[PDB]
Amino acid sequence: SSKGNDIIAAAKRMALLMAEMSRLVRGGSGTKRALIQCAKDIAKASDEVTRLAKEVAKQCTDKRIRTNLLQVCERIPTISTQLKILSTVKATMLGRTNISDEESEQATEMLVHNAQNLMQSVKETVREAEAASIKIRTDAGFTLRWVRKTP
Amino acid sequence: TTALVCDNGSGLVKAGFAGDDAPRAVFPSIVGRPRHQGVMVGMGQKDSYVGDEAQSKRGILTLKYPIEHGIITNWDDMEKIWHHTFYNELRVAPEEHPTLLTEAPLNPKANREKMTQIMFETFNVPAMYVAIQAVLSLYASGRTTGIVLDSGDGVTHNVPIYEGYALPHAIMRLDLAGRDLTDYLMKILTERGYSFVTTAEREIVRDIKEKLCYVALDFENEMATAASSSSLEKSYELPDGQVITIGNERFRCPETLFQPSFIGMESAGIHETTYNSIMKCDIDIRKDLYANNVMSGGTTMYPGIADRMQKEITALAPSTMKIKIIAPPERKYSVWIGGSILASLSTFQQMWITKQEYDEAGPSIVHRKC
Amino acid sequence: TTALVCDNGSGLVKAGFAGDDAPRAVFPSIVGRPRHQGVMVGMGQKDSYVGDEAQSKRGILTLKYPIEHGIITNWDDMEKIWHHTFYNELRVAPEEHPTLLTEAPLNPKANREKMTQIMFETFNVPAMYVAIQAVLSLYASGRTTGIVLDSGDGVTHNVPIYEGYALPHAIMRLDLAGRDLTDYLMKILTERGYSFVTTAEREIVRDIKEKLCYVALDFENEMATAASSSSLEKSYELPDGQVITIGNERFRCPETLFQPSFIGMESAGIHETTYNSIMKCDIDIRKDLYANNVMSGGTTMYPGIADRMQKEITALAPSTMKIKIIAPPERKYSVWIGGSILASLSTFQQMWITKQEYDEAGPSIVHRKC
Amino acid sequence: TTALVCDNGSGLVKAGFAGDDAPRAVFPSIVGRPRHQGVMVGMGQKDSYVGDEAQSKRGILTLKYPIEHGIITNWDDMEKIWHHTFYNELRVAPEEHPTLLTEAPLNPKANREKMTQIMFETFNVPAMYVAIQAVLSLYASGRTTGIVLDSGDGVTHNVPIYEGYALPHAIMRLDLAGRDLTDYLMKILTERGYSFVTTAEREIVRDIKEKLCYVALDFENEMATAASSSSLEKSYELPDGQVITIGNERFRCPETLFQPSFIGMESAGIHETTYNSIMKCDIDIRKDLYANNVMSGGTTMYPGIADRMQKEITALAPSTMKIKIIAPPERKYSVWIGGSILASLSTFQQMWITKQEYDEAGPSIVHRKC
Ligand SMILES: Nc1ncnc2c1ncn2[C@@H]1O[C@H](COP(=O)(O)OP(=O)(O)O)[C@@H](O)[C@H]1O
Ligand SMILES: Nc1ncnc2c1ncn2[C@@H]1O[C@H](COP(=O)(O)OP(=O)(O)O)[C@@H](O)[C@H]1O
Ligand SMILES: Nc1ncnc2c1ncn2[C@@H]1O[C@H](COP(=O)(O)OP(=O)(O)O)[C@@H](O)[C@H]1O
Ligand SMILES: [Mg+2]
Ligand SMILES: [Mg+2]
Ligand SMILES: [Mg+2]
Repeated sequence: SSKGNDIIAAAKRMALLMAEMSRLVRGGSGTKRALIQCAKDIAKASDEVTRLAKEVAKQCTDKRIRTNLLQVCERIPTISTQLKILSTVKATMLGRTNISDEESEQATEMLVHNAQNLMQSVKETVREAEAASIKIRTDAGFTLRWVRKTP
Repeated sequence: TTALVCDNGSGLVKAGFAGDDAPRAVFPSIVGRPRHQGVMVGMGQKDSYVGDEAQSKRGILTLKYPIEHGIITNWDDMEKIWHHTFYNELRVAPEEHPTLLTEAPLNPKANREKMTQIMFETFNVPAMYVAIQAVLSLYASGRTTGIVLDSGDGVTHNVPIYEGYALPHAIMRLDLAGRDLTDYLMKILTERGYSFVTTAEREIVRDIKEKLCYVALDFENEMATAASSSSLEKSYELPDGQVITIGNERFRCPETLFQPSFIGMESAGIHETTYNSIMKCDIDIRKDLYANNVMSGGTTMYPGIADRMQKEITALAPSTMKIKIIAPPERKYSVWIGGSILASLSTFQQMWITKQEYDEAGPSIVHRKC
Repeated sequence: TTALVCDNGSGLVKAGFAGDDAPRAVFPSIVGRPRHQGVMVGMGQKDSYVGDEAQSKRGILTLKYPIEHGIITNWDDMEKIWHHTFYNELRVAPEEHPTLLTEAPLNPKANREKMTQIMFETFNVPAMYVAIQAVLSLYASGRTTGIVLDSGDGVTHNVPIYEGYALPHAIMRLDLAGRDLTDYLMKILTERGYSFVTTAEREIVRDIKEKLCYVALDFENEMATAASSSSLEKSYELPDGQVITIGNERFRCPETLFQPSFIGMESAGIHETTYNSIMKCDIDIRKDLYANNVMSGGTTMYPGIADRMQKEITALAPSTMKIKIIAPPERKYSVWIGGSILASLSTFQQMWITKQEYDEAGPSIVHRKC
Repeated sequence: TTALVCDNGSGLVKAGFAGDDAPRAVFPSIVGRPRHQGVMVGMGQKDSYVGDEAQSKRGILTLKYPIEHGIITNWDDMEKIWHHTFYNELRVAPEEHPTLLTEAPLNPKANREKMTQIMFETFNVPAMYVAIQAVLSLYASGRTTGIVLDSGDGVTHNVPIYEGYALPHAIMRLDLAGRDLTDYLMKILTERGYSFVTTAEREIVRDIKEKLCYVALDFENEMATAASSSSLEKSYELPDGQVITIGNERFRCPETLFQPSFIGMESAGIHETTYNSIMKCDIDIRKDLYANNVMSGGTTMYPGIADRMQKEITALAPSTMKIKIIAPPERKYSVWIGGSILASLSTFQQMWITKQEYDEAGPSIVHRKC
């Protein structure tokens, strides 16, 4: 029951890095180099969730939970890889001279939406892992026995 | 611990805890599976979607209801819905909670025995009980006497109850409900040029049915009004941005409840099925049944359904009787609300079917107790 | 070892390694052979030039493309380009690297089968995989949902993808791209007295196309504007030293993407091909396709192509949806960038076609996996 | 005077006189308009071609069908076809002949009100009547009982009729027919390297479909036979002089009737649509519908369609019923032949909609009679 509540704190570190990234999109062109660095560690913090949500799947004995958890958690190795590579492409395109005010305006939305898609994919594997903790808890004892009330 | 009240309808699952005033989880009773090609690696690996996620991703799925007309037809897809409403929706373990299930009357007996075996041998509940849906609608009305009309997604049934005594020879059942009105509205929407053929486009016509349809007080006056005027027209916007306009199919769709010949059935309408259920009862209890006509279920939620039921039963009743139709605003959850009352009674805890009672009698114990 | 990504387009070869942000080697996909008399001893004895060697000595060569319309037509010339991009451009050995290749949809099956036989029995790669170019353009945009317009040098195709599922009945393909615009610009430059006939002078008109051509927002306004003034005129200096002056052919050359009847084709424009491919999809996913119109490939690099695409699809859309065209500045390499994302995925390493699997099934194994 | 029978199909017009055994005029239901430049004075000034002269000059024309899916979409072009089949094909005046027209079931009601107005106010016929196409296919079979399967160029519909009574709740309709198989064959011909994109090239693939295609009795055996052997190959000579060779696409094109997933549809095949239409009928008439399975229309003319329909319905039927499919050799004209039977009846002569009845009630009289 110790690696079951590890997932919530791991997925809450990503909620702080997303809210940090949502503040940097209000500023001008000076804060966009810190936006790319704020996107290259969301993709690393998401790698911690898929590292230990696999460990919960090795613990759960219910096959309808352990296979529904691995089917939803495999999106996180995909959207994280295309977030740390798309951030590398946008880190090179700022090296040009006089791009626009609008060209770099839409270039951040390709990193925000790619990170909102990663955050929406990692909250849907916490749900199927919180449902795994109900099966792990009862198979290791911890079960409230029901007794019928006497008239 | 707390008893669970699960109301497995043909169209919606209403689940929650015993004692509350509203169900906690209300989601569609569908299972969707993908029908297209998963070309992107990693994303397309989920095999089936169950609850509201089959309704939001419905553009790429094939939607299936496991319950047709009250009878569970797909037993593997039904366990997916029951596993979804325990772990993912209520987030409780089923080993620590007794579960109250419901059923319609005049169902097969293998339907009630297999859902007893699934509850005891797959989810391992401590106790269970199956109830009748029209009995529970009387608990949710402040009454012990009255004839219930319960119309949901697959079944329409009448049950007369007098002082806690049901008259099972006068119980009616008609397999015509909200799923058959959705299919009829799809057929008469082709007269304007709109074609909804997909199972995902069936969930769109069900949303047009729930917003634009009503019950006409006089059917032949409204059919002549809609031909002379254009004030009966309304507009609905599709998910892609197109706008459709229906004017005549708003009241012609729920007239199938009062004229079931519109879909090729020979049965009588729900106003005549109710009156025939009263006249099968004893003459001394008929006066207290005319004054208590409890409407329940989701298909009884059209505008004008209760003023049309009062007009048609008064024309059959002997004209010195007092007809009164009880239609509360919480009609859609009457089977759940009265099911939480029954599971909360202190008398009821001797009436559960415990798991050690199940071991000597098998699944046949549900017929001798429920 | 590191996987190789090779994007054999009709006009350019984009090669590199899996994981980087840009292709390492970008060179024209031509093979030139001499057409004159080698009178000096020792020097004129090379028989074929491949990369920028043929683009530099093009005045004495006959340039030919081994790929037209996305289909490899010369197989002895395509082995020269693959041998040049391995040993001379990337400077690697093909036996130590799995190679990712791309292909357009609705292509002949003999084209994909022969490129696995060349890769396995001439260059001896350990593994390979053939991907669809418009699926890889969706990886390079951070999306899993949207309709891609890939337009390169031979093929213009549309692919709708929703949540990682492609809808292959809604996939379009039009054989009109940047080589058919170069040939049309060569034809309408005869109205001013400029004659470009050889294959070396075709590479000069491709530079005029890449520098002076744009897409008008309304074609009938600027066709009267350019006749009223001389403000749309521009000048270009030829390699000889002469100066040409084009004023009307700047927006008339890329107009044939939107009016393909300028070159004698019955097909619809790229705005109607995008709208007809959205309307072949299911009605619930159409809203998320209108809002994600990914543009890809080098022919979509005209000034004004994305504002003309937004005007024309909005005139066909149902006026409640919002249209949005995603056109990043790295459009020319989005098939490569998404190809390096796919070959870097840990899920992808069970999807290679290994050489052990090829020896049991022959070249027909590429249809079952890719 | 003699009545006229006009069967406006989606692809072909079948016109003639009531009483005969075959239609007099059978021509394609197209309208062609030129797309090129008329450089010679006097010759190229005809602006529209209609019948067989649009099929012969199709190399310089853009061909348009005014009817898709059974619904008339172009009303200016549909009057050109009706004016062609009266004055130029039948060579009669429309004022001296009552005209029998046909329509598919579940069609829009504005389609039948407008074609009543065109007949009464543009061609000035004395009387008219619109009949259901699958009812007329039962007249032309010598029966009064049986379920019809009519499959033409846009619509595939099922109609059960028992002793002259139709069961309209069991009438099916599927928008998949011979034009949706021409488009699918064009898509799977790209796998062999053949590209037909023009609307005039669509008429060439329709001749390949009508000559080389057949229905496999077991689809998975023929897909393995064609990969091991080469005896399923056949050759076709194009109008240019080239020769194409298809071996696998001969049975994969008509399999879309039995697996509509091949073009991205969720519907069931024509064998499951027929069985579901029988089971919607009453149990006492189901035995007389299994033994009378009338096939009609041009899409039912593949070699092996009737031996495949017998195998698939027998696998769904309860195994003590006998299945018999009635497929006469004159299947392509059975809607016309039964239309000449009905218009020749002395009982029918009081069922015309006369022109004086049209002036009193307007175009809504066509629904109160037909
Ligand atoms: N406002 C409404 N008007 C008409 N029909 C409605 C309305 N709301 C729900 N329905 C119909 O009610 C049915 C489901 O009601 P419910 O009694 O919950 O079903 P079940 O008992 O089968 O779970 C559906 O067919 C739905 O279309
Ligand atoms: N700035 C530009 N404007 C217009 N056309 C361009 C531009 N840059 C490249 N092109 C055209 O793009 C084509 C090659 O684009 P690309 O997609 O890289 O090729 P491929 O056909 O190999 O996919 C050539 O026909 C070239 O003329
Ligand atoms: N021998 C054949 N085999 C297969 N398809 C055929 C054959 N003959 C005609 N067809 C198809 O039949 C269709 C027209 O059939 P028909 O019922 O006469 O047309 P409609 O009912 O639309 O007027 C065309 O799509 C044509 O391709
Ligand atoms: Mg219910
Ligand atoms: Mg390309
Ligand atoms: Mg026909």
